[PDB]
Amino acid sequence: EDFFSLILRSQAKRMDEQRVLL
Amino acid sequence: AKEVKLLLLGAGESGKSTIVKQMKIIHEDGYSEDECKQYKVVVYSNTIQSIIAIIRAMGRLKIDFGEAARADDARQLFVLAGSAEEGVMTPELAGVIKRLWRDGGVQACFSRSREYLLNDSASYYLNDLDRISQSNYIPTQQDVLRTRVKTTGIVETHFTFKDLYFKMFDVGGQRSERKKWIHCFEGVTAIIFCVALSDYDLVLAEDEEMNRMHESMKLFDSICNNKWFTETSIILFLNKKDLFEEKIKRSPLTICYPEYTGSNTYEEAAAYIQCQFEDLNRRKDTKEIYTHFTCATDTKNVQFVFDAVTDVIIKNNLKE
Ligand SMILES: Nc1nc2c(ncn2[C@@H]2O[C@H](COP(=O)(O)OP(=O)(O)O)[C@@H](O)[C@H]2O)c(=O)[nH]1
Repeated sequence: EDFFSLILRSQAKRMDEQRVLL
Repeated sequence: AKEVKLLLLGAGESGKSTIVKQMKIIHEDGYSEDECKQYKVVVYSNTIQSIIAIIRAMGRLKIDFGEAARADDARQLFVLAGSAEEGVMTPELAGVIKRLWRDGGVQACFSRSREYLLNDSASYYLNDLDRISQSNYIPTQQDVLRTRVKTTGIVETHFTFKDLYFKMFDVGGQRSERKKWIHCFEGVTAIIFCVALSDYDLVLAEDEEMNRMHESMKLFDSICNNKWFTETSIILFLNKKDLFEEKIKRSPLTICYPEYTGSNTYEEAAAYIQCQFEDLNRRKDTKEIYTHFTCATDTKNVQFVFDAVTDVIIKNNLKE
């Protein structure tokens, strides 16, 4: 299905230069 | 023991981490004054990050400042970028941001955020600059909600509500721990798919083969129709309705769906989008979708929507 990949790719695209570690 | 497992899914920036935080506020007594203090630095950092993101975008989008003097502040911002990594935002730094956020050129660039990637906590923090720049400042719970944090794994939260044990997982973008990751997809009562409605007008980026909304659709299409999920509630959170409503006044939905012949009312568009998603469900006899229009940053709204989601779960196992 390549189903898990598609999710992995999608949810990772989330503006990381604009988030911060805790 | 009737125990409930909830899996949050959706493109990055759809509101998943917010929903998680929101359960902590609504069902787990929120954040103690200690915890709020810990997000002080995060608030400062995100504010710095947000204003930088606009500044850098001005160079690319070829937008001059309103007043030529701000060039110095731009240079000053990068120098001071680290100042807040402990505690205070110096007064000097606050003025830099204050004066930049005021500027007409910066604003034009902020209006044009569909043309690049500007986070939706930006204006929340920047419009409250005066408040957060006070040395004594302790982040409010609404401030904590608005924090943007990098996670590197599975996010989990658990609570008891209406005599039921809830476990909620925001599986991240990291399969850097498979098995535990795959498990999040197993034995799920309800999947909550989030969609940023306000993405409808985002320019087709250079790294995309279709716009963000259709990417969200393709994703929903595959989740919804996966044989593994036959006995799992599909719940749709069409999120960021606050932003969607403002945008749709100005940007036609045809930007996202060329074939759309309706009108650019919040009501008619939101209904069109819902249909576009719900039509993806290819087993309509054996499955129904539970659509909700949410503003995830609005605690009161989420409480209500989640309350309703729970009521369906209760009425579910009283049948099956
Ligand atoms: N204005 C507005 N902002 C939102 C809404 N939902 C989320 N946000 C903000 O949008 C960004 C993405 O939210 P987040 O939960 O981090 O998305 P995730 O990437 O799916 O975890 C964050 O800055 C949130 O605080 C909403 O309904 N309205």
